[PDB]
Amino acid sequence: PILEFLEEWSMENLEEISPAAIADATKIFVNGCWVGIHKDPEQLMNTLRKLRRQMDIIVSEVSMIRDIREREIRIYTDAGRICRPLLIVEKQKLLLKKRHIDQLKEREYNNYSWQDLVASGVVEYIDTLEEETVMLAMTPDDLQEKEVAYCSTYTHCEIHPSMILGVCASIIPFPDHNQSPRNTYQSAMGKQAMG
Amino acid sequence: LSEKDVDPVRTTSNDIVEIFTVLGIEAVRKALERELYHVISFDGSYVN
Amino acid sequence: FHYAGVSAKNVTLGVPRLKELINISKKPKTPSLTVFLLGQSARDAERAKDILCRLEHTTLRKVTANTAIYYDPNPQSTVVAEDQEWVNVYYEMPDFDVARISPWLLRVELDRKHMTDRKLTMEQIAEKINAGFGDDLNCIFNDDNAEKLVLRIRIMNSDENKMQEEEEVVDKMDDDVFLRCIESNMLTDMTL
Amino acid sequence: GPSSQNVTEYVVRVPKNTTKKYNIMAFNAADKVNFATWNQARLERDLSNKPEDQPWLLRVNGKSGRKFKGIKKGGVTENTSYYIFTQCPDGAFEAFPVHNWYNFTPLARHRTLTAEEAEEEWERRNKVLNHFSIMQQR
Amino acid sequence: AERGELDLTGAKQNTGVWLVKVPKYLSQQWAKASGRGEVGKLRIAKTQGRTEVSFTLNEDLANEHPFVLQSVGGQTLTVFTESSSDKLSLEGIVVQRAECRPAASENYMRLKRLQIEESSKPVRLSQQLDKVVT
Amino acid sequence: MEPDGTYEPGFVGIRFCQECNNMLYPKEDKENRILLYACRNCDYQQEADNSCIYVNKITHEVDELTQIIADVSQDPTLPRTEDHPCQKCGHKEAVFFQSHSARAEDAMRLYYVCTAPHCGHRWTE
Amino acid sequence: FIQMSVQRIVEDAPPIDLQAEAQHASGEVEEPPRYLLKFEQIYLSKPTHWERDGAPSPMMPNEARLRNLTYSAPLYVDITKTVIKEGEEQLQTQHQKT
Amino acid sequence: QEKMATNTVYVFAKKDSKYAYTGECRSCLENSSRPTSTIWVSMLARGGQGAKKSAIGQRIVATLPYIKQEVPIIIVFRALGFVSDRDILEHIIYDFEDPEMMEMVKPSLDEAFVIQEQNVALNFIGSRGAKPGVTKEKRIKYAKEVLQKEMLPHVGVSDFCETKKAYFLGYMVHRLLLAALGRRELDDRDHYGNKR
Repeated sequence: PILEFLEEWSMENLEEISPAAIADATKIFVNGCWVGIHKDPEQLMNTLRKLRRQMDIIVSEVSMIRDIREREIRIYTDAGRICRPLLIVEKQKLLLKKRHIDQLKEREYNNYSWQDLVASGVVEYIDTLEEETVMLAMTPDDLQEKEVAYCSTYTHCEIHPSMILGVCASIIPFPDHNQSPRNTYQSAMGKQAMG
Repeated sequence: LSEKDVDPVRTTSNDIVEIFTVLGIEAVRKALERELYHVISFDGSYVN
Repeated sequence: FHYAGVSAKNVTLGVPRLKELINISKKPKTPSLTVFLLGQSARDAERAKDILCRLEHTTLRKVTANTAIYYDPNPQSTVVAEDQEWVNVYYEMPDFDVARISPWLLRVELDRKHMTDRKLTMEQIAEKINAGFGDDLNCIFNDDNAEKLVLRIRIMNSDENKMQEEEEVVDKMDDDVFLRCIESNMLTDMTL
Repeated sequence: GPSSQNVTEYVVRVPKNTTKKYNIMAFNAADKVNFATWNQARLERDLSNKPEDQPWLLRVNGKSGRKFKGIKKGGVTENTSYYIFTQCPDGAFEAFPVHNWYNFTPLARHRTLTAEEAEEEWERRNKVLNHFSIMQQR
Repeated sequence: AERGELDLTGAKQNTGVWLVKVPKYLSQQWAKASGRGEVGKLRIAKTQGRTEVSFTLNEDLANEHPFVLQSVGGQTLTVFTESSSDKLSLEGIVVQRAECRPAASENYMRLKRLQIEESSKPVRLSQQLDKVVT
Repeated sequence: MEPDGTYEPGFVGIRFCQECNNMLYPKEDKENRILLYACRNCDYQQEADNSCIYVNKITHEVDELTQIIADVSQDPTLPRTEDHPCQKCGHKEAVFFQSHSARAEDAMRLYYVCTAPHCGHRWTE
Repeated sequence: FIQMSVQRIVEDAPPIDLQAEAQHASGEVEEPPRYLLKFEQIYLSKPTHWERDGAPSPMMPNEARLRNLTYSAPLYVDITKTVIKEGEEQLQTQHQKT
Repeated sequence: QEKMATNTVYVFAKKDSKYAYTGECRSCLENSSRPTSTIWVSMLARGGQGAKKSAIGQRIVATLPYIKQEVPIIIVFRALGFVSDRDILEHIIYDFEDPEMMEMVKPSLDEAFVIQEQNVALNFIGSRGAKPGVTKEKRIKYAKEVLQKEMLPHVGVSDFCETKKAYFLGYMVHRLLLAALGRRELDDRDHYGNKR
């Protein structure tokens, strides 16, 4: 379906062109395969992002990255990429609002869930290749502070920083007042604590 | 060593195969002891 | 790693040095010599600079700013109009074999700061390359006070024996191409 | 004149069937094709593979004019379609489907390279030592 | 005169034709219109320094397609025909390229998604099998 | 003449053959002082324009305002600057960055790209 | 893996055909018996165990651990056998569930 | 299990070997024929025949699957059917206005000259790979079968994407050449962006 959509949209097939007359165009890749070229990557990239957040392209299974200094766009739909959920910030503000939080509390009798939340397009799954391109903000606090800070260009935001921790590093209290090898040593001993 | 104005007395090397070819087996005994002495002093610990 | 002076990526430290030393390695990871200086050279920076220059293994490739190959059979009508003054300068330079020199020209441009640091002269280079390749490699050079430093190179032959006796024992190698091999070797070999 | 507010409209016809199948003949702009020189041309199925599964062989003005080889469009229009639009004397358009798209590329004339007798061997010795003389000794 | 000879009359008449890329649903409607002798109308409107080309669908076949023109300076195209009478002919030269784009944006997608359903849907088994004995 | 005269004699690789479209090589005419370029597989030959056929080590390519394509300005992770006045348009919002190469070798010099549609103009500082 | 990959693999590209060496030393009139087999729909029961009796039953993953069984389920596939002999008949195809 | 990613080209340094640079591309969509993976595109270094041109660090070669010896990449292009250098360079250079790259590719074209025809180029690949036999034509058929099926299978396995495959080789040369001018930084071995 990704190949279908691109083909109907504007992407020229490799045999439709003479490279020396159109080589300046942005290249398109699908799972490491060179499908064609395109003369307007910003709109198309914006459109693809809009579709994935709209659920017309399978969000968890599709990563989409633009590398502008090489004027190419690769997309991957293969299995085995590690990706994490992140908040989408737009116009230098959160796209998630308090109305959604009250909707989430409502679930004690409501059928509204995390999947509904993703469909609101306020969160996206971002793999390590795509994580190379985002401007990720540590906290909404910093994103507010920006009026004096150096950066005002954020695109994603951390849902919380302790989440960078795996299961055993998560049982342990105040891990940052630990000298770092202590955290590794506990995670081992944690498997050996019987219970 | 053969070049002009280079002191032919104190000029030395951290290499051992070359020290042997030029200076001969006794000089290796001294230089090799010195190089071993040098790694040990760096690491700070003393060896008798 | 232990930061010290200018040096450092010097002498492997510790267990990797113990293994290197104790194995009697033919190829140490960082071989060095601590050289001491004498006379005025033991107390003067510029004298030390001079001895260092003799010691420093510099090759012509390290020295060259630029190279070019030009098609110019007769100098006295040079394709590079600015070169025209050396032709005035070099008409008496073996004036007979201008009828013999190949129409393929090599031109080298040298940096004045880098040439200064090695304290090297243009005549020593001409003499070094001439001596290495032989009288066949006909070299001429410029005035040291020019704002552009240039070396002008053609290739000559042995005159008498080359009259297409059988088919010229070269197998008709292209002469430009041979000039690249001169440029390949001239840079990579010449230990000025 | 009217040319600056001209509006034109034509009917479009798409006949269910045609006696002749419709093809594309494509050339590279780099190939500088000149149809004015095409006094004569032949179009035959290729013979390397020694019918409906083989590339095309195009011979223009015979052995003196240019010769081209035709390869079938490897990609397939599954999400698109290609059509030819033609004007008819009645004042309408007719559109015809593309049955095939063929990519035509120049073969070389008397360029001549045996590359078999001892060229593989000469290559082992090859130091870009020669180039013209070996082509001549043929 | 021979079977292997190509007719160059069309070429020699300098006949020009247009090449247009079109979406599947339109070709599918033309495949449903068969050969009635109409599928719609094509309209071309030019100004002082701009030219606008479009197609409009038949009301019946529905029961605006803008055209985007593409440079032909990059490749040279003509067309040949393989008759049932075994007589090959060169009909003319391609003088223009174009792509037919949809006017509907997002709603379209649903049709496409429906289209996706039509292309993609044989049973990937999955329904287990509850159980069998024979 | 002057040392200000730029160094671009025409590097030039392709102007290949006109018939079979393969690469041309220099070769001599000792009779007319003319360079010729010939295809090795055909009899076609034509005179050369410049006597230059190869140069090496401009060493200083400054590649400072070339290859750096203007679309770089859309990148959100690059630092926008309040430092004003593109040198072409009367608008700030230059995006800037170091080197972005391996052949830069030691550069710390900033490169500025105006990001509004009125320029695309780029310049070093 | 179950919902796509397994079905995809048996549907994919292993159709097979076989034909005896008939008309050996002699023959003529006919065309060497040939047979074609192709695999289609795939089926997977809930995990099952079979007692020595042969009686199949719903297995429970705990029972599997105490008795040391193997918590697995039986797999079945649609297979077709398909004749278009060299002339006299092209149909005589049979549906199985195996 | 963590592995290094599939059907993606990486250009990395390998200064310890004879290769100045290498382009590695492991080919397979894991969900197809599941065969193997190979192709290496390599920039040579450290050498000189003597008076050839001496400069070895432009002599680009390619390791192919099943082939017993390294072959120059231009030969592979000529085996795919392209015969004119401008067209190989068009497949290679895109921008067409980089004279520096054009001379960089130039010695590879100079090496190509002996096999300018497709059939002999295929036979050359045959001898470099297959067992020795008088079956030249069959050897060409084997060579054809390797380049169609066994080289970059993720690009296609049929005649119908044989042309497309040539564009992808040009991308592997292009990406390699880009790292060798230093216009592009090298791909790190341990970037999760390159793993599955």
